[PDB]
This record gives sequence, structure tokens and C-alpha cells, in this order.
Amino acid sequence: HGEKSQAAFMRMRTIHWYDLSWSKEKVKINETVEIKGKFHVFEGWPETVDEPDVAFLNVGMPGPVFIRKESYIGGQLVPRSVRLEIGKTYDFRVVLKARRPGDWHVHTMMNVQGGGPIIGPGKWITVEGSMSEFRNPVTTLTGQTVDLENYNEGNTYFWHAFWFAIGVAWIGYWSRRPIFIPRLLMVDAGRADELVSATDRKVAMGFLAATILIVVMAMSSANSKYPITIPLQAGTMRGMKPLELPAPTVSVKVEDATYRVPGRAMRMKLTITNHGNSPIRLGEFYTASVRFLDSDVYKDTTGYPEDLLAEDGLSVSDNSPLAPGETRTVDVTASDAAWEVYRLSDIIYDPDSRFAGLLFFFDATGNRQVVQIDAPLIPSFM
Amino acid sequence: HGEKSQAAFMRMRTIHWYDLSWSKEKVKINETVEIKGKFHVFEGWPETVDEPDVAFLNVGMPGPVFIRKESYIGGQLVPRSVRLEIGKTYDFRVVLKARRPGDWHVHTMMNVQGGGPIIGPGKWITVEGSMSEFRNPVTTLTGQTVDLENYNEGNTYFWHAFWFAIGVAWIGYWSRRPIFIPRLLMVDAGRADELVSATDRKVAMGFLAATILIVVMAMSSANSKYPITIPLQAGTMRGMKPLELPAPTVSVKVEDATYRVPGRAMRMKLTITNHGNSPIRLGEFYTASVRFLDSDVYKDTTGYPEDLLAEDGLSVSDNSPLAPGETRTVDVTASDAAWEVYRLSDIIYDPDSRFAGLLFFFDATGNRQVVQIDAPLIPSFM
Amino acid sequence: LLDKKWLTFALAIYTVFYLWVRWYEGVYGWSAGLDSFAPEFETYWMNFLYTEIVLEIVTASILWGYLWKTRDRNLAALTPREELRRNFTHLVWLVAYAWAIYWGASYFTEQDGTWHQTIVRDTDFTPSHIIEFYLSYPIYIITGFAAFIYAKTRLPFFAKGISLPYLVLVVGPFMILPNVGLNEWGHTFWFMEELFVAPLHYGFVIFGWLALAVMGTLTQTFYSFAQGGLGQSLCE
Ligand SMILES: CCCCCCCCCCCC(=O)OC[C@H](COP(=O)(O)OCC[N+](C)(C)C)OC(=O)CCCCCCCCCCC
Ligand SMILES: CCCCCCCCCCCC(=O)OC[C@H](COP(=O)(O)OCC[N+](C)(C)C)OC(=O)CCCCCCCCCCC
Ligand SMILES: CCCCCCCCCCCC(=O)OC[C@H](COP(=O)(O)OCC[N+](C)(C)C)OC(=O)CCCCCCCCCCC
Ligand SMILES: CCCCCCCCCC(=O)OC[C@H](COP(=O)(O)OCC[N+](C)(C)C)OC(=O)CCCCCCCCC
Ligand SMILES: CCCCCCCCCC(=O)OC[C@H](COP(=O)(O)OCC[N+](C)(C)C)OC(=O)CCCCCCCCC
Ligand SMILES: CCCCCC(=O)OC[C@H](COP(=O)(O)OCC[N+](C)(C)C)OC(=O)CCCCC
Ligand SMILES: CCCCCC(=O)OC[C@H](COP(=O)(O)OCC[N+](C)(C)C)OC(=O)CCCCC
Ligand SMILES: CCCCCCCCCC
Ligand SMILES: CCCCCCCCCC
Ligand SMILES: CCCCCCCCCC
Ligand SMILES: [Cu+2]
Ligand SMILES: [Cu+2]
Ligand SMILES: [Cu+2]
Ligand SMILES: [Cu+2]
Repeated sequence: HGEKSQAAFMRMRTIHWYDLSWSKEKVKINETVEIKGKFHVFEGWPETVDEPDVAFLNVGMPGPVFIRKESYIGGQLVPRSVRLEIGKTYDFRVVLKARRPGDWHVHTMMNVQGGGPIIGPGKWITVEGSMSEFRNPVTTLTGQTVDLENYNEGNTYFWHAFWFAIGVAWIGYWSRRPIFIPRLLMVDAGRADELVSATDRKVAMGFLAATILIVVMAMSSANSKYPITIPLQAGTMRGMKPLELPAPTVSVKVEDATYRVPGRAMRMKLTITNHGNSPIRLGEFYTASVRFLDSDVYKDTTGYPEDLLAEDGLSVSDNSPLAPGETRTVDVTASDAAWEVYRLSDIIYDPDSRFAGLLFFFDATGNRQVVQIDAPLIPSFM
Repeated sequence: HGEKSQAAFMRMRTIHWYDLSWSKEKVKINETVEIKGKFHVFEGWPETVDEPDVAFLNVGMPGPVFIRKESYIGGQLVPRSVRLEIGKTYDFRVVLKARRPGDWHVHTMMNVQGGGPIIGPGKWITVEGSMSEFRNPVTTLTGQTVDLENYNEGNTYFWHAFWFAIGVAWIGYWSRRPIFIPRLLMVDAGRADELVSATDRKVAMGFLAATILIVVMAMSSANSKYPITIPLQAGTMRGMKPLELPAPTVSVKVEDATYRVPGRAMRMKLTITNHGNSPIRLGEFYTASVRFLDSDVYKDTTGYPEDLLAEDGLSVSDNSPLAPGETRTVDVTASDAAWEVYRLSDIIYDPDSRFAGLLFFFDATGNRQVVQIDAPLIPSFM
Repeated sequence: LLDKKWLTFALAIYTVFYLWVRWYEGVYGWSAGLDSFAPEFETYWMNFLYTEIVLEIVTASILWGYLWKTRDRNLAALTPREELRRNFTHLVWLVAYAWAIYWGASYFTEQDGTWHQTIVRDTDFTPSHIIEFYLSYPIYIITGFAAFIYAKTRLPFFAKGISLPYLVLVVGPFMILPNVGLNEWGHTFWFMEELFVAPLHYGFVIFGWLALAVMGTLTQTFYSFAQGGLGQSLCE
């Protein structure tokens, strides 16, 4: 819900999310929904964004309407920040547990230490039930099971109220007598030395000694109880395992790319060379969370968000099968209302008019090839 | 013209320029001259120079005596800063259009974000004609052709003169009356309240309102005209394509390297091992823009600058053909007046007495091998 | 008599000398002045530096010594008319100082900017540096010191004490010249970018601010003008 405002070229060339899947579209309270997919770190990472040396796999959502039970990059849990390598493809998996009823737009996002949020596609997930039914149990290494919704809440309230009461008692003790104007007049007109006299000093000594003694006793008691404590666990985690993708058998060279101002379409001319031994066909163009599909070649079945999915938004001038070894140049047009709804047309406002995306090529048997394209995007006005 | 002053070791180990060529040596006004070649980023990049993460392909020249029409790294245009990788070799091409008559020393240079200028070899290029004949036409996406020499000059002059006239009118309006001493005396001796009276306040209100209104109207008019504008296009460009050089079949180990103080010669002992299947011979030693050639092995035909070219400056103790598989150790002396003219002898003043360079090995058929050498450079005094 | 034609000479000498300097640097900027290790650079710019430094030292010594030696011992017995004439002469000195300050801190300083942004600086003594740091800056320093000394030695208002605004106006812009050490140091070492707005240049900025003391200096000169011959007319 935080994208459509970021720069179009920055959304195009940071991170490409694909193979996204959602386990469920509608859940009950305490029910789990799992989000899977892959993201590729673009080679032409913008210089204004710091390299993803420190990155965190986050969830885009309006507060804890879900709780993040687990999150994985590769196959290993990532509760801390992680290091990503430019040009590598990683697979991710986020497990969410429903907490608050309603209709929520859930995004998978990557926060980069020096570049800000990179928001992936968002999907509407319905939560039904009552928040009062939500439980977040956890078992500690000390052998006790607690609910994270209310654990330590009573202790926190008690201690804060106790110290607030001590401070209020001090202030009220001094506030029983007249406060401002008579004391000001006494201090000004001659030496005061009358508004602070025993047993006021004795009361202050008692307050100070009691404060120190209570702090020490409370610390000792909180050490006898909970004798086993550990510090906060933090630190960027290295050695994220990237996907070992096979080398693509399709090479694509972008010969100019244009978009009409104003308009809802993007046009580019591609020289596609088919290696390997199977006839390929262009089935998809993904630019920034928007999938332009050639419906005659490929159809989406993973429940991709409709406002981000162009079922027939990809038109190829000659999308006949490309025989192996054969090279041809075609005009590819990606047109959909999403191009203007998600403000991908506002790249005219950007200080770097370059686009990047993913082309998905499909053969007859159905196996697909992913190739990455990037080129300057030239607006056309007449 | 800015080298010969930089540190000798820093000129030796930053970037090695070779295969340099110039399309023409003498040009007319509006005529194009193209500079081509390769540069290799040295692996032992000095720590005092920031890594070439942000680098710009520039031209060393005394002001716009040429205009940079195009510049390429790899095969793609690079009007912005680019990212280079240490140890990689890139090919470059700069297209220059003559603008100012005269004899100009044109250098190809690489500016690094945190290290400063790395100046390559410079070549004298003669320009003949008149500056008045120079044209720099360009066609915009709005369908108009303008000359960059004088486009918008009239508008700039007009607006600056208009605002300067407004300010001068304000100052003169207040300067018609006596200015400094009577006004100072009036302000000092009693309340002034007489030197600023209506209609002075009315004139100031008119000035303020007219200024705001004129700014708004001028902005609106400059928006109605030129309705299509884009921000400045900036940003470091990643994904520079390096040359895929074959692995060299020659391995060279530097066993000590010395230079006489004072002197014009550098001496080094190399252990050369010939792999592959052809007899090789040492033909060139390039250290910092200076090419020491063994004239019996190789001759320069690319019109390299004479003051940087030592035709017989490279003497090898035994430069007989090196049979494949054979290893021999020879004494190599690089001697030329350039070693002192370009202050390569001043490495004795440097805080890091290490040299780097390129050795070019040629076989009978003429195909060449490039090997890189780097070692401490030990001065000798007696 | 009062204000005489010394003001015309004060303007004209700086104008003519600096126009000739600009012609010289236009002729020898390129072509004996690009390569700091060429022999012609030594004959056209290093010799210029040496000659200008020697001449500046000699001129400063002679001018300041003459102004101090010819100081008015009997300032008490100075008539108001003579005081008015001396005030006008001091104003001419201040005009010369303002003209020299312009030529030094605006013209040749931004000329140093346009030189360094377009060539690769080869030394601490580029022709631009020779003209700006070591000619125009010493010239305006000499003029400012001479104006201050003239005020102190001829004007009773500026006598019997060192005026703080005048001292700041005279010494702060002078501090720009030793600040060149920061310019060279933070350029060879700190900051290889030609950035004209780099903090290595804030030494000029800070001591350029001290020229704002001309405001207090000028109100002091106004009071000195309006001592005996303040009028009448003014405030009457
Ligand atoms: C506050 C006190 C300031 C003191 C410093 C003053 C610096 C003066 C210039 C230094 C020159 C130098 O050092 O160079 C010496 C130059 C080098 O040129 P050249 O190779 O002989 O060529 C021939 C000479 N042309 C190229 C000038 C034609 O020749 C000279 O003899 C000429 C110097 C003339 C300076 C006086 C004229 C100034 C303009 C008129 C209004 C005053
Ligand atoms: C208002 C201030 C006036 C000062 C005038 C200058 C007096 C110089 C005395 C002799 C010093 C010397 O000869 O030695 C200085 C050494 C030279 O070093 P070198 O050339 O590298 O090698 C050694 C070569 N010897 C052995 C032949 C010397 O150190 C330096 O590099 C410092 C030189 C920069 C001086 C900057 C002065 C700027 C003045 C500007 C006036 C408007
Ligand atoms: C009593 C208070 C006086 C203190 C002032 C003393 C001068 C400080 C010297 C710094 C040396 C140091 O500390 O370290 C030196 C560091 C080491 O960096 P490097 O790894 O070589 O970076 C390599 C980058 N190059 C290649 C560009 C160097 O270079 C610096 O970053 C210099 C920082 C600038 C500090 C000077 C600011 C002066 C302020 C002037 C405004 C009027
Ligand atoms: C090549 C260098 C030539 C410099 C000539 C300096 C002239 C001598 C300075 C001087 O004392 O006064 C010259 C004029 C007129 O003032 P004078 O009345 O001569 O000064 C003394 C005042 N007194 C007569 C009552 C005792 O006062 C002025 O306004 C002269 C201004 C000259 C401009 C400053 C030039 C400095 C360049 C470095
Ligand atoms: C370099 C940086 C300058 C540092 C700033 C310190 C000076 C600021 C205060 C000042 O200018 O006062 C000194 C006198 C003014 O008169 P006084 O300070 O009252 O003392 C006069 C006696 N004295 C000449 C020996 C000083 O003024 C003079 O007498 C100067 C003229 C005499 C000097 C001439 C010789 C110099 C040749 C190079
Ligand atoms: C208030 C500052 C005036 C600065 C003017 C200037 O720098 O003039 C040099 C420039 C040089 O260009 P140009 O006139 O074509 O003569 C070229 C001669 N050189 C190359 C030596 C400067 O133009 C002039 O000489 C005009 C005269 C203006 C008198 C106030
Ligand atoms: C009043 C504002 C001063 C801010 C200083 C500043 O902008 O410094 C930038 C610089 C950052 O260096 P950077 O801009 O990256 O320089 C790039 C070029 N090199 C690496 C050659 C210096 O930081 C420092 O080195 C410390 C400055 C101390 C000021 C008292
Ligand atoms: C002046 C008060 C110092 C209190 C120190 C208490 C130490 C208790 C150790 C558990
Ligand atoms: C107080 C003056 C504010 C001026 C605002 C003008 C807005 C014009 C929109 C084009
Ligand atoms: C590289 C970060 C430099 C930060 C400089 C801060 C300057 C602040 C001046 C008070
Ligand atoms: Cu959303
Ligand atoms: Cu990608
Ligand atoms: Cu040169
Ligand atoms: Cu190299």
C-alpha cells in the first residue's frame, strides 16, 4: 500500500519477485497462511540504494494483523537481518498467523539498510473470527509455556504504577503547602531558609534511601526469579544460500524501448536468440510487480493479484514458436491499466529513465526460461 | 598535461592503457576524431584510492576545444558515472568533435570517485578552422532542432537583465534622496520615523506584489511553453561489460627490480615460463603511459605519442625465441628519456616503492600475449 | 579643494594592472602554463611568482613605513577643514581597498574556480594560484593595511586606540592568505574532487565573513567625517 509512490525506475530495478504463491486466501484467527516465492536481486542496482549487504525479509501489512511465525531465505530461518548478493536469486517463505479480523493487503517486502523498503506484490487476505481468540504460545528453555499476548503485562503495569505513585507521592507531599506565588515571594524578599526545614530534609532522605533500597531489592528479586536470562539476539546473518539456477538458453537484446506520454502501454523491440533444442515462445513480461501475460502462450494459475495481473496485456508482433538456433526481432507491447494505476508511467518524473524486468519464455512441453532485460526507456509524446 | 606531477607508483598501479588508437591527427572544425583503446584495472589498487565503484570516462583537454559527442565502455554509451571491477579489462571509445582551432594535447582519462584523476596517454591533435563555424545541433523529443552553442542564451540574458533591472530600480528609488550620513544622524539623534513614510510603504508593497506576481506569471508561461520537461538524468550505471580475454600462456615472475638514482633506466630480472605451443619473444614493457619497445621484436604503427614511445628502449639480455615449456631468467632493462621526463624516476619520493606494468610477448606469427607484472622497485645509489 | 583626483588614480591603477594581468594569463594560460614541469612554465609563471612576491614585499614595506613615518604627531592642532580633507583621503583609501577586495576575492577567486574545474591542477602554483593567492590577495592586504595606517595616523577619531571593526576588516581578509595552506593541504591530501564547495574551502569563507566589519568601519568613518564639519545642514 506503500508502493505506487516510490520512483518507477527504482521499483523496476531493485528486486524482481516471481513464482509467488499464497497457501490460503481466507483464514480464521490462529490459522496459518504461508507465502512462498523467489526474488532476484537486479545487477543494475541503483547507486542511490546501498548494496543489500544488510537486508531484512519483512511483511507489508497494517500493523500486527498477522504475526510472523517464521520467515526463511533459502531454507533457513531468518529472524535477523541478512546479507544478499547482487545478481543472485533467492527463494523465500514467510509463515503468518492470523491475529486481527478484516481484509488485509499483505505484501512481501525487503528492507535494505541504506535504501529503504522494496515492496513486492500485495495480496488481499481475509481474516475472520475474533481477536480475543488469538493465542501466541511459546515454550522457553526453562520449561514454561507463556502467551506472548499478555506475558509480563501485569508485572510491567505493576512496576510502572508503583514508581509513578512514588513520584506522585513526592510531588503531593511538597504540594500540600502553597506552591508558587508565596514561595516565590519568600525566596525573593530576603533569604528564604524557611520553606525547606526539618522534617522536610528527613522526608527527602527517606525518599532517596527507599528509592535506592527498593531498586536494589527489586533487582535482586528479579534475579532470583528468572535466574536464567540471555541478552537480545541480534546481528546480520551471512551465508544466505542462493538458488543455483541453470544458465538460460534464451538471449534477448533490447533494441530501444518506448512508452507513450500519456498512455497505459510500454513498447520495446527485442532480438531473441533461441539456444538449446526446443521451440520457445514469449509468455510473460514482469517489470515491477506487474505481470503482462500473453494468454495464448501462458496462463496464471497461482492466484496472482488481479490488479497486478494483465492476462492479455502482453502483445508480441510475431509470437510464433522460435526454433533453436534461430534469431528474430519482434515488437513487444505491454499494455494494461496497471501501468497507470501503479504509476509506472510516472518514470517521466524520474531522474533515471531506465527500466528492468523479467521475460518468461515457454516451450511446447511447458518448461520455462527466465531472462532479464534492462534498457533505457524513452518517452514518446507525438 | 596534469600527469608528470602525480606519484609515480600511483600512475604505475591504477589503470594500464593499451591498444590505444586515434582516428585522425589533424581535424577541421565540426570534424569528428575517435579515440579507441583498452584499459585494465590493476589488481593491486592502492588503498589510498577508493575502489572504482563510481568512475567516469573523461577527456583530458584544455576546456571544450573538443566536445564529447559520444563515449563508450564496452559497446554502450556512458554519459554518466560507471562502476568498474578491479582486475577487469574494458575497451573504450570516445568520439570528439572539433570546436576550437589550435594544437591540443588530448588525454583519455578515468576519474574515480574517491581517488581523483587517472590520466592516460595524451596525443597532440591539431584543429584548423574558425570557432564561429562550430555547430552543435541536437533534436529533442518534442520535434525541434536547436544549436547547443546559443540555445536559451537570449532567454537567460533577458531574465537576468530584467531581475537585475528590478533590483537596481529599487536601490535607485531609495538612492535618489541622501543616503548615508544625514540618515545616520536622523536615526541616531532622536526617533527617525521620518525617512520612511508614504508613499515609500506603498512603493515597497508594489515592489513585493509585483515580484511575486511576475514570478508566478513567468513560471506559468514557462510551463505553457515547454509543457514537456524532464529532470536532470543522473546516476551511476552498473553492468559494464568487460573484455573476455583468453588466459595468458606466459607466466612471468619478477625476481627483484632496480633503478639507478639518478638515471633514466629501470632494470628487472624476470623468470619467463612459456606455455602453449609457440615460441614467444618479449616485445614491449608498458609501465605508466610509457611503452618500452624491443625494436627487433615489435614496432609501433598506431601513431603512439613519440615522447611516450621508446622504440628501442627495451633491452633484453637474451630475447631469443622462448620454446614452449621452456623456462629462462633474463635481465630486462627499460631505458629512455621518458623515464625522467615524465618523472617515473621520482618514485624515490613516493611512500610506496612498488611498480606495476604490462609485458607484451609476441610469437613468430605475430599474435601477442599480455601479462601483468608488479614487484617492489628498489633504488640503487652506488 | 577637499576630494581631489587621487580617487581616479586609485580606481585606474587597479583596473589597468588587473586588465593587463588578465591579458597575460589569457595569453600564457595554455601554451606555457599548462605543464608545471615544462621549462617555459618556469620562465612565464614561476618567474612571475618570484617577481610578484619580491615586489609585493618591497611595496608593502615602503608604503607602510612611509605612512607610519609621516604620521601626524600634533593631531590636536588640526583644523576642521584639514580634518575633512584627511577624511576624504581616507575614504579614497577605503575605495581603493574595496576595489582591490573585489578584484581579489571575486574576480580572480572565481577565475581560480573556472581554471581548476577545467584543467587538471599540476602543482600548488598554477597560473591561477599565482595570480589569485600571491598577487591579488597580497595587493588587497597591502591596500587594507595602508588604509588602516592612514586612518590611525591622520584621523584623530581613529587615533588614540585600535578600532576593532577596522582591525577585523583589515586582518580577516588577510587571514585568507595563510589559509591557502589549508587549500593546498586539503586538495593534495583530503578531497581530490574539484568540488568548489568542499569544506577545505571554508577557510576562505570564514575569513571572507570578517570583511563584513566594513559596516562598523564605515559608520566609524561617518562619525569621523561628522566631527567638526558635520554641517550644518545635516540635522538642521
Ligand atoms: C602590491 C604590489 C604588487 C607587486 C607585484 C606586481 C607584479 C607585476 C607583474 C610581474 C611580471 C613578471 O614577474 O614577469 C615578467 C614578465 C614576463 O613576460 P616576458 O616573458 O618578459 O614577455 C614580455 C612581457 N609581456 C608578456 C608582458 C608583454 O616580463 C616583464 O618584464 C613585463 C612585466 C610588466 C609588469 C608591469 C605592467 C602592469 C600593467 C600596467 C598598470 C600597473
Ligand atoms: C607574507 C609572506 C612572505 C614570505 C615570502 C617567502 C620566503 C621564502 C624563504 C625561503 C624558503 C626556502 O628556500 O625554502 C622553502 C622550502 C623549499 O622546498 P623545495 O623547493 O621542495 O626543496 C628545497 C629547495 N632548496 C634547498 C633550494 C630550498 O620549502 C617549501 O617547499 C616552502 C616553499 C613555499 C613558500 C611560500 C611563500 C608564499 C609568500 C606569498 C607572499 C605574497
Ligand atoms: C585542536 C583542534 C585542531 C584539530 C585540527 C587538526 C587537523 C586534523 C588533521 C586530520 C588528520 C586525521 O585525523 O586523519 C587523516 C585522515 C585519514 O583518512 P584516509 O584513510 O587517509 O582517507 C583517504 C582520503 N584521502 C585520500 C582524500 C585523504 O584523512 C582525512 O580524513 C582528513 C580529514 C580532514 C581533517 C582536517 C579538517 C580541517 C578543518 C579546516 C576547516 C577550517
Ligand atoms: C605603485 C604604488 C603607488 C602607490 C602610491 C601611494 C601614494 C602615497 C600614499 C599617501 O600617503 O597619500 C597619497 C594619496 C593622497 O594622500 P596624502 O595627503 O598624500 O597622504 C598624506 C596625508 N597628508 C598629506 C595630510 C599627510 O592618498 C591616496 O588615496 C592614494 C591611493 C593610492 C591607491 C593605493 C595603491 C596601492 C597599490 C599597492
Ligand atoms: C602581519 C599581520 C599584522 C598583525 C596585526 C598587528 C597590528 C595591528 C595593530 C596595529 O597596526 O598597530 C601597530 C601600529 C599602530 O600604532 P601602535 O600600535 O599604537 O604603535 C605604534 C608603534 N609601532 C609602530 C612600533 C607599533 O601600526 C604601525 O605602526 C605599522 C607601521 C609600521 C610598520 C612598518 C614596517 C613593516 C615593514 C614590513
Ligand atoms: C569590472 C571588471 C571588468 C573585467 C573586464 C575584463 O576582464 O576584461 C577583459 C576582457 C578581455 O576580452 P577582450 O576585450 O576581447 O580582449 C582580450 C584581451 N585579453 C585576452 C588579454 C584579455 O574584456 C576586456 O578587456 C574589455 C574591457 C573592459 C574594461 C572595463
Ligand atoms: C560545516 C559542514 C562540514 C561537513 C564536512 C563534510 O562535508 O565532510 C565530508 C567528508 C566526507 O568525505 P567525501 O565527501 O566522501 O570525500 C570524497 C573524496 N575523498 C575521499 C578524496 C576525500 O567528511 C570528512 O571527511 C570529515 C569532514 C570534517 C569536517 C570538519
Ligand atoms: C551507594 C549505593 C551502592 C549500592 C550497591 C549495591 C550492590 C549490590 C550488589 C548486588
Ligand atoms: C502567498 C502567495 C502564494 C502564491 C501561490 C500561487 C500558486 C499558483 C499555482 C500555479
Ligand atoms: C563521512 C561523514 C562526514 C560527516 C561530517 C559531519 C560534519 C558536521 C559538522 C558539524
Ligand atoms: Cu498494500
Ligand atoms: Cu532481477
Ligand atoms: Cu597533456
Ligand atoms: Cu593493469
